Amino acid sequence: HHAADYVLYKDATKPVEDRVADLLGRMTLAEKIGQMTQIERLVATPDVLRDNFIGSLLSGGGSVPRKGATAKEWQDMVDGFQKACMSTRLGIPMIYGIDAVHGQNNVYGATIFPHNVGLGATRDPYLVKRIGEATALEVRATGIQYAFAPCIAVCRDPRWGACYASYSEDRRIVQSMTELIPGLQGDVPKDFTSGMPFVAGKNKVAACAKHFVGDGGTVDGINENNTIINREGLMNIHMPAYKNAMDKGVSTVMISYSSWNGVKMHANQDLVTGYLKDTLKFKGFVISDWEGIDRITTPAGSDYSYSVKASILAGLDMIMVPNKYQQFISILTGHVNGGVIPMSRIDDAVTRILRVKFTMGLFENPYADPAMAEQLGKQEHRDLAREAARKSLVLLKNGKTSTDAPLLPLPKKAPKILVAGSHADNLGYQCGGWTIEWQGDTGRTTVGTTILEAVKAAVDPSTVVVFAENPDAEFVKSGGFSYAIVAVGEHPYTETKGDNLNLTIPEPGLSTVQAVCGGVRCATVLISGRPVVVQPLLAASDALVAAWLPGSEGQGVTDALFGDFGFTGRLPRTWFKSVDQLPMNVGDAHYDPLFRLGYGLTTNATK
Ligand SMILES: *[C@@H]1O[C@H](CO)[C@@H](O)[C@H](O)[C@H]1NC(C)=O
Ligand SMILES: *[C@@H]1O[C@H](CO)[C@@H](O)[C@H](O)[C@H]1NC(C)=O
Ligand SMILES: *[C@@H]1O[C@H](CO)[C@@H](O)[C@H](O)[C@H]1NC(C)=O
Repeated sequence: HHAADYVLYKDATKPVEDRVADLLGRMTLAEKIGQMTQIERLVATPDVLRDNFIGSLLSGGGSVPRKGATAKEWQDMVDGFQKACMSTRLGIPMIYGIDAVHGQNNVYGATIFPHNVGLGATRDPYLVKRIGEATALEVRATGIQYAFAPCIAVCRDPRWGACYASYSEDRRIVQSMTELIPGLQGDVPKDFTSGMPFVAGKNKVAACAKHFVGDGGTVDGINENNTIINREGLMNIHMPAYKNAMDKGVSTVMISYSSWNGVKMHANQDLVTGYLKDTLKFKGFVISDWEGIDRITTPAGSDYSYSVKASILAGLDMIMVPNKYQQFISILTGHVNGGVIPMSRIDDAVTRILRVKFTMGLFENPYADPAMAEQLGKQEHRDLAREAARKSLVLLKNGKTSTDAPLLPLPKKAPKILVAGSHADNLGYQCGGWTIEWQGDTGRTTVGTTILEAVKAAVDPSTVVVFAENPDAEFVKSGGFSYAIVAVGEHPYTETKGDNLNLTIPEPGLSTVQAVCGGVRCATVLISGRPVVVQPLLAASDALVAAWLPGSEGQGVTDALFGDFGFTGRLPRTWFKSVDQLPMNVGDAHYDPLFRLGYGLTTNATK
């Protein structure tokens, strides 16, 4: 169609399948294998990207151009890399991915949304769609096209270090929350074939349903471990939300480190090719997790030639290497040259990778849009995160006896009040893992509002607000306080670091609560990624709120504490009496919860 130097795959008006086919048929083996390779920005240079025809880059947690980098520094870094890829013979743009799992959370100044567990407590799929929408804008503000989200694991044992990344122990809740997909990507057209990949354009990002499959069902919630359950249980609990993801056009799927009945997901041909591709008809690309193929073996990385063969024959399209690309590429090249991996397998992986790229508009907008930079931490997004924070809170107790005046909502006008606790004035702690660093961090790590700051923002100008991190019982008794707000709970963690068999919060926590509540009426705010041993904290407290990991917008906490809105959150998980009961899920054997799934007390808005 026209000028003599015309190349079909470069023609923006052509159908995606035709462009895919036209480009694929021009490619060398090297160009093909390069598309299947995703590398860390830490090992990328212009020469490496060109010489190896690299298909994709990522930032792992905390992999940033520098601390405190602006939206525009992110764009320039991404464009720098894109420039190199666009200079190859074929000029295939790379796609850059990142873990934007509660906002664009590696980035300084990015809005930080509550983690998924508290989103589950909202029972509000449309709220979650708006979060996907705002997250898309803030990822594009940094010039990135692909978010590794949503995690649609169904956590069945809160001892799991990634339990907070699961919306619920109940698959129906997880299914409903797959509305993050068309928020991140855009709504699919009414026509739309299930399993097709979709992204609306340059103001959206490709999403990723992860981690396929049963990552939530591991023995004793050990991370990356074995999920032991018959096919029926797998299909009834852990598989369903994958189909909702197919119907909403999720562009990519990430495979689990975990195994199903002793079989590593990263080597599972039956599930990856047989079920996901051949039965659900998924047509986007399938991506490994980080060194996912290495971990097929024991020890990890002890037979990488086998890691490559088994993962690629299982049906994975793109490998998150992410460091040793030369080895990955060499080994995959040798296996193809030797006839051990047929060309049809390579061609299918590349068809799928290219189909996502063409579909999302990546050949038409390979470069960042500088006018999107101001989306980062936009106040409208913060307002949305604040709403989400507030709706996620679950009120577990509001008064020690049925006859006490209920403590909450607290009055904004009082002569003198106490705010106390390790978590009352610690932004890092209220955000939890995957914020700025991989493991999260402590203190003022980004822009936001701590519980202390939110309290001072909320109260009457005549209310004197006293902060004390760990006050003793005397200080409280002598302080002339009207009430206290005390915030305690878990430290930040992610995945294996967070596997925890005792689920009891660190001290000083309980002791501060006892000291405070022994002197004056107290509202205890529990910051956690999951249910934790809570009876002693309940016994001390007049009122107690499960706030999960509410993110950067602490005024969501105080919006409810002070009665601007009623509490509406409901437990998206079972609250256990003791860890010895675990695992224990709604519908189970002898199901004996402290608070059942769906439990939450309510209040009404003041005035
Ligand atoms: C699960 O964890 C145990 C205990 O650390 C380990 O020996 C075993 O290899 C793991 N099983 C997996 C990953 O399938
Ligand atoms: C609970 O387990 C965590 C990590 O698994 C550990 O840091 C903490 O000290 C433990 N508490 C106990 C054994 O009381
Ligand atoms: C909260 O609203 C409901 C319905 O209007 C009512 O049952 C309850 O008594 C209300 N108010 C308070 C202060 O508890």
